[PDB]
Amino acid sequence: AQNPNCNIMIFHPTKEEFNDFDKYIAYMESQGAHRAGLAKIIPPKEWKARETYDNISEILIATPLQQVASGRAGVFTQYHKKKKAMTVGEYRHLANSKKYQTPPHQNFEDLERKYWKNRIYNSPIYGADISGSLFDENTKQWNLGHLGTIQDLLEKECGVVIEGVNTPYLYFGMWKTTFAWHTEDMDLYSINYLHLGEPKTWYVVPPEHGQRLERLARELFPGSSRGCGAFLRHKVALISPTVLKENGIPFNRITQEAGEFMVTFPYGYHAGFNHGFNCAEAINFATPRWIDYGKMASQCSCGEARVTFSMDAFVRILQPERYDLWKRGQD
Ligand SMILES: O=C(O)CNC(=O)C(=O)O
Ligand SMILES: [Mg+2]
Ligand code: NI
Ligand SMILES: [Zn+2]
Repeated sequence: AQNPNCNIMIFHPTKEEFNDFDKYIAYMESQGAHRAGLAKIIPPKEWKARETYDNISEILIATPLQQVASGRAGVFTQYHKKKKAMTVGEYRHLANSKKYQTPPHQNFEDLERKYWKNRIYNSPIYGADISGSLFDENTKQWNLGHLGTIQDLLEKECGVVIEGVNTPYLYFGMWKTTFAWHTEDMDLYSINYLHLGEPKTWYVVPPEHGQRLERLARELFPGSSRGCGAFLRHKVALISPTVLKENGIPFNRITQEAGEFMVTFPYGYHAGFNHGFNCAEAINFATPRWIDYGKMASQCSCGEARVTFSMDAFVRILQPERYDLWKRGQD
């Protein structure tokens, strides 16, 4: 068995290997990359996402979210308070202001220590889930707006034609902006490209050990667990690496820098934080190996998780027994 310790693997495809996206994901899995839940892909030196980032300031962040924490430093939840619209240029200036800017630090490990010590005492503002793309239309390799759609994959594997679309999303971050512990909708893959700015640190639990994380989360968040049998779908709970180590939960960590791709694999729980002003683009995708994970994915039916139009068909076709309860949660 390849990668039996479930380490995060880093890949350096050549320009030739960067042509066929599906083929390279299958290659990475042949080497055991999915066992970690997360992989890093460094593009060949010949590749670029677009020519420059000099003209992005007029993009609108219609609903910036202030991420307010409750709990203790290593075990907390966050809620998202809606703020007034602002442009990317306005948001960048805010991220760089004395109130929000990255503190002085020695290296990524010192910054990580400062994040876990001090995150809860601040409320950073995140531009999340903005439909759109920063890939040039002429970029033909690993262009996250030109991937094969999940609806086409389901149709190719299973024969059923379904409604829905699959488009990318932009994220504008600042110091301490935080992504809570989660797997993707329907335990899909994700791919994330860091277009510009400061790094993103990731934490990940191997898919084979995801239920260990869920059992810890039920212990640590006992009211939330009573409320919903899949409350991590709400995307609000944080648990630090120190707490994970104290409870014996297997995990790994890695820092993504600008110009790098990360892939999350089906049922790989992940969480993390941004180091400073940055912009990422991400989208979900599927492969044949996903189908069995989609059929088994948990679902939130309490009303909190509320998701895209296109998840309807995935539930309806892969999980018909759960469909009526889940749809009631959507309504
Ligand atoms: O970058 C972020 O805030 C969160 N991204 C992801 O969870 C992802 O790409 O799957
Ligand atoms: Mg612009
Ligand atoms: Ni994710
Ligand atoms: Zn729920």
